[PDB]
Amino acid sequence: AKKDQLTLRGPLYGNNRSHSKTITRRKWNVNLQPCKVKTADGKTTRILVSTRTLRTLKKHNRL
Amino acid sequence: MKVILKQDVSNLGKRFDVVDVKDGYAIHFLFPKKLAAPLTKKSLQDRDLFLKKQQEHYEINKALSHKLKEVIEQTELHFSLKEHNGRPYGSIITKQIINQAHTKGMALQKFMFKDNVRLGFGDHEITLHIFEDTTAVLKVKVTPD
RNA sequence: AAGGGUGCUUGACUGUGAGACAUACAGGUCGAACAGGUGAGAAAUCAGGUCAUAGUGAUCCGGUGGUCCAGUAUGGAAUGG
RNA sequence: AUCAGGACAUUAUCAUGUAGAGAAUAGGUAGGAGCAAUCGAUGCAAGUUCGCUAGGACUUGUUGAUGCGAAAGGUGGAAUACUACCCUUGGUUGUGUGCUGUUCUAAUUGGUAACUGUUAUCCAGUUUCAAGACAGUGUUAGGUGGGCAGUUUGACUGGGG
RNA sequence: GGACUGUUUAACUAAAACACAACUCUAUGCCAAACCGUAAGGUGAUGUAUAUGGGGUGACACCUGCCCAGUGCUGGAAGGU
RNA sequence: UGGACCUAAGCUGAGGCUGAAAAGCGUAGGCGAUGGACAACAGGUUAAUAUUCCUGUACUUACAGUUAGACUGAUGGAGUG
RNA sequence: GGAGAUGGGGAGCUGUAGCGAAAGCGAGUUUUAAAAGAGCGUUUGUUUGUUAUUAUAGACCCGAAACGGGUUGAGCUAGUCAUGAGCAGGUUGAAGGUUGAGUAACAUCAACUGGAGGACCGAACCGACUCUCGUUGAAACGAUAGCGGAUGACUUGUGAUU
RNA sequence: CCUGAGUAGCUCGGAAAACGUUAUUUUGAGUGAAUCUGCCCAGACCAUUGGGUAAGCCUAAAUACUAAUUAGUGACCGAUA
RNA sequence: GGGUAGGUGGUAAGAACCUCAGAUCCGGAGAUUUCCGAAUGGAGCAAUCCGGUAGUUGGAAACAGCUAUCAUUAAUUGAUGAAUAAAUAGUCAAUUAAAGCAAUACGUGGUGAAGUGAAACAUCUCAGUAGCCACAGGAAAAGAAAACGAAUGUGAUUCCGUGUGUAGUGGCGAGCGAAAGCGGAACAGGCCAAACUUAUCAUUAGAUAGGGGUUGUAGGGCUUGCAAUGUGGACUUGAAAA
Repeated sequence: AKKDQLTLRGPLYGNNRSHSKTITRRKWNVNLQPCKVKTADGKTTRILVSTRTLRTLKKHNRL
Repeated sequence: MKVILKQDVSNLGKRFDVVDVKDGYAIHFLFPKKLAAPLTKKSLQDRDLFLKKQQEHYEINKALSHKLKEVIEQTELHFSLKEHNGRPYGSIITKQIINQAHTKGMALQKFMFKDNVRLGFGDHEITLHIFEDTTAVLKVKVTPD
């Protein structure tokens, strides 16, 4: 699906307005980038990841 | 992200210490030549631990580099060509040289290589900047059909 | 003459207002009289816009001045009153 | 990741610009009338520069000691020499960031090919090639946008308009 | 009037209508442009400008006249916003 | 006549890519005839069935033994159909 | 506590003091300089059985074209794809080619072959142009009779197809 | 000495809470800490005071209902109900 | 086990007869259950067609019966191992789960409508309802203060009533509608990191286990002594009574 497999962090389907206070259904899709993840003893096995989870991996020296 | 550098006099030459220009996922942390270390303890415990690590890796890494340089300089590598009409038709790629290196039993990193393709007609050998001090020629025997 | 020109003049006041007319609601119209201090006049007294009637738009909302209003515990402030 | 131009910063930095005036860059207010002289020749030749061409001189390997006549008389919309700051025009500077233009790839993309899983036109892994920090995107915010959703579309009226 | 075979409103209307062959414009160098969605993916096409997409008229022959002042579109980025 | 054989239009879907779940698509395998392949005719039979019931004449392929020759032929490859 | 009245249960009221937006004061309070004037207030209290009205709930009863969400139908009357079949009969006889004359040669002339056509008339096989018929019919769309195409962009079975 | 990291906050878009986004919860995008002498709340923010120890995990009970066996109960209806 | 004089489910007409070696009949425990059917060997147009392996009796065999067995995924284990040595991807074998149904009643979350009402209507309402999706479990859910809140106030959630139709917000229209304090029903609090320590992990700790700990009258750990043989338990077993 449109979610990183590292954790279940789903998107949003919320309410969008304008300069009339009218309500419509808008689809908040989170950022996705298929960066190469690193695990134990090689086997990168590139998977689609989200930018926030990318930064969290970066701050833990896990790429 | 880290501030740690490792085993290089090249790449904006500096001292064998902790220093890094803070810019995202740039080459300062894209290479296996700069280890991402935890800076939360990099004051006194990770400090002397990294000093010991630096000295140890210094010693063992130049030891292994001398060993591999001697191995390369004392061993010549072999391919086999498949041409047609007998006229020069093939070449040499880095994938097959890495595979022949794997045949001996080590996974050499690409960071010692600067070429992309080589002419495979007749004897051909190239000396590349393998490491900061150790230099060796990749002697390969190649002949047409 | 409540019309013409004369000196001064800004009662083209403040808080009110028993009372009436008109009138479904609104709102509208006029006014005695009281207190405060005023200008005209020697004084009597007068002056709460125009000789009279058209010269008008509701709430809410928005911020402008003053404020013996409060100030999500206290102190102010914000904020509203 | 790499710099060339590159604009703000103009770290430092040395001369400052002939206003009616002033012999001459008083550029403005000030204790004001010296030892400023190891912050010192009046020839070299002038880099320049103020360029109102002299002028100011910051300028120098053959000179080690000039002295200020421009300080009190002279001009004035402000006085000439030991201290503080002001439109210090800019040669300059550490580069912090922004504009491009190029130089690469390891980020990232491919629907170029080969090999394998696999006798499998999709995917998986690499290697080239194509590209390349642009895009493809995900978010924010502008501009266009009846293709698309809802809408109001006044009343009286010898009928309605 | 339409050029013509022909086609479709069945259960009120097939005609002068739609299709045309024949032209004129106009977007396109591949992952074409466009089209379907939520995307993958797919047609376009296992196609390459002498090819597809979309306009207008409509065999054949002769003519297609004047107007970017207003909207659509193209170039600019000098100047304002 | 079909299934025990194949496959066109499509369906299914181990794989696997997209989507909030639903689901969409897409490989290999597997399905799906109107078509591809072939070895029974005649007569008679009882009220109803007749190439299927009966009389005569045939053919078909699976195997054991049997003589008598030959070394053998695929999931792979070319033609054929 | 019988699917009971009822008992227990001291939460909040409804008045008992009201004015002023409130602060606040109080048989007074506010506008106010104001005690003046003026606006208000000077004790009729509770809980129920009830009739009539009423707000909210579908709200006296029944009567629309609707909007959205699904779910379904390509079998017929539409197109597409795959896969088959059908078109009796008689005409018209194009081009190409061949043969002789000619052309420097090709083009031209005459004869032979030829079968071409969104070719013709007319069977079937599709269509419905018309006068009547019936407008509760034989028939929720046809019948007699005349009309068109009739080797094509035609009809059409069987599968899927949106 | 330990007291729960893209975690609290902050910025641009929303919602829940009665609220139409305001203190408190949510991150959709980003930036991002402080570690008891601390760090958050008392409908903005600070100073004082007071109250808490988030950013780790489970636990039912007062409550929701009757398709399911008997006890049965109806000022429920009587074959157009 | 009870109960036993009738019985062969209702259209009972009767043949055949069963039944007092205690039946027919009412419960407990059972056994065998054809095919489709979540459907699982594969197909398929449901109640159908072809199957493979293993063992079996018959024959000389094709074959016939007679048994059992053969989906897919995830996890564990083991084996095997492509591109290109190991590695990794795949490839197979054995083992554990549902994968499915329903109670139109319930609950969570992901979702998610308008026509209406405002006498029209786009803001609000319509309502987080109508419909859809997943997960369920018999109850679900939440559940232990960074709560509240304004006072030496309570101290895990819940509901009922009251506040109160108040506080409020609202093209301040139609409207919407709380949080505290109160009465009551049952009302249990626990657990893991985490410093620090032992053994085992290849100490490039980035892993198993003995502790240790749940904390605001700040606690726990660290160094060092007294106690104490405790009470609780939502919780493992068996035995007995009811």
